[PDB]
Amino acid sequence: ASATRVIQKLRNWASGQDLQAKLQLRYQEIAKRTQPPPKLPVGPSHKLSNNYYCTR
Amino acid sequence: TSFGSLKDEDRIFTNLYGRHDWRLKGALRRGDWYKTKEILLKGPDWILGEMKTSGLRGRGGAGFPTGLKWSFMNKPSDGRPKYLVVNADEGEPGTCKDREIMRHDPHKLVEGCLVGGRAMGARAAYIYIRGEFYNEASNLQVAIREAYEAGLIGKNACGSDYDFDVFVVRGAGAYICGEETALIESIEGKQGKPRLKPPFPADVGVFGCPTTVANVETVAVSPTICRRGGTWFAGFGRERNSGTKLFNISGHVNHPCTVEEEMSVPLKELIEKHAGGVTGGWDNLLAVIPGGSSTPLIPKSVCETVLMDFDALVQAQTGLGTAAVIVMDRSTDIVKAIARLIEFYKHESCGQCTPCREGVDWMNKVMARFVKGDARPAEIDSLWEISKQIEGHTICALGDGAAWPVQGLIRHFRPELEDRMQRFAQQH
Ligand SMILES: Cc1cc2nc3c(=O)[nH]c(=O)nc-3n(C[C@H](O)[C@H](O)[C@H](O)COP(=O)(O)O)c2cc1C
Ligand code: SF4
Repeated sequence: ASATRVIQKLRNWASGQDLQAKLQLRYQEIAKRTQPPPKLPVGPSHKLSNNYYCTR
Repeated sequence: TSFGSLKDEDRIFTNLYGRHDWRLKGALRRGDWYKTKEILLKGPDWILGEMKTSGLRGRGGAGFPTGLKWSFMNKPSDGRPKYLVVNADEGEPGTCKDREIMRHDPHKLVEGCLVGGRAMGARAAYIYIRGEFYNEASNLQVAIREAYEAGLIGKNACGSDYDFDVFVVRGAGAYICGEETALIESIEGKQGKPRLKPPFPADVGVFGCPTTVANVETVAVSPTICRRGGTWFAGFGRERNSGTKLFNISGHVNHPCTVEEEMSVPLKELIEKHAGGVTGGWDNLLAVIPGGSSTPLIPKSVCETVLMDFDALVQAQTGLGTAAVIVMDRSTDIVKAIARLIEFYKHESCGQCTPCREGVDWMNKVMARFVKGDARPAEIDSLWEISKQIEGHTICALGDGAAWPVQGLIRHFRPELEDRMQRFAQQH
């Protein structure tokens, strides 16, 4: 992206498509690292009653 | 009929309040030891048939027909002697009846032990009581001294050639010992721990010798039955619930009491007729415990209009036991009450059964949490499932005794617990 307008135009005329919109490299188009500590769910088997194994 | 409304001429356990003398003299006056000799002549089969005609049932715990319980043992002997045992123990909260029967009517108890031993071709009767009842064991031993010195007991029973013996025993302060088998084991000296049914004491048991067990009230009434006719007795009760009964009313009441009464009587009539009335006003009443800790509560909706008997309590989902009617009102933590009732068991469970030993404490801790609501609801259903796990998967009825109260508390008074929990959460 740091490149020049004329070179953008040239590469785009060559290819045929646009590139500044669908680059391959990654300029802050990602999800930040250092994500927050998460909390998780459990299954429908972590109850206290009517969970007798003989059923399942 | 509207049962109850009894006559103090038919009421049996006279001297209940000790207003008369409890010696051999006052006893003969009251009508003790009357033609016991003629009875010993008549022999066992007649006595058993009399009891069966009477249709009597048992007081201690569930109602097991005494006629059949004793026919189990009616049998020849093979060198193995045969013994009788009397469960004078009384620890079931709300029961103060056998103690009175003993300190105020011991001669009749001895008479009943003698009649039962004669019915079963016995040799002797071991009367096992607790340790705290030193005064009662003393009075009873004194009465036995008098009986021996007179001649109503021993080698020559009363004029016949029947050799019978009486022996007394004290425990050491336990409750489980009031169970048909660990009683025997404590007698023998082994720890107060039960056995497995089968085999049954009626064929194998104490000292490897056949024996029978009996409650003091049953043994004390059987002679009056035998000498009065049996049919007359049965006439004082419904088809199956035949007989009079002892009741112990305690708790939230103007005047707690011990009483004699008729079976299949309305609980409301019982409480409001004797006892001077329930405290604070009937409407303040919340629930009951008609059988001590061995039974679950019941709230107003059935405390009123109900009868009192093994059947019509079973129908009400409960039992009777010792007739230890506790009563409460709208001024107590039912949860704290029942939690202490369960800590009782957590302290007085012998321990050899895994579910007892490791579920009673589970229950105690979960109920101590319920006390303050520091929990969440579904623990309710968890506890209910634990109770249903324990019920039948044990040896002695104490498993059911520890489960039933919780089952009733949670079938009746769930919203109280739910509100306690939400309120505690509110308080953080
Ligand atoms: C755990 C337990 C404790 C008992 N405690 C007493 C007691 O303290 N006093 C009593 O009279 N019966 C007590 N019983 C009743 C007994 O079951 C009874 O003495 C005997 O087992 C049955 O005798 P019965 O059929 O003549 O009533 C207790 C029963 C159980 C299961
Ligand atoms: S159920 Fe409990 S009190 Fe009864 S014999 Fe088993 S461990 Fe002992």
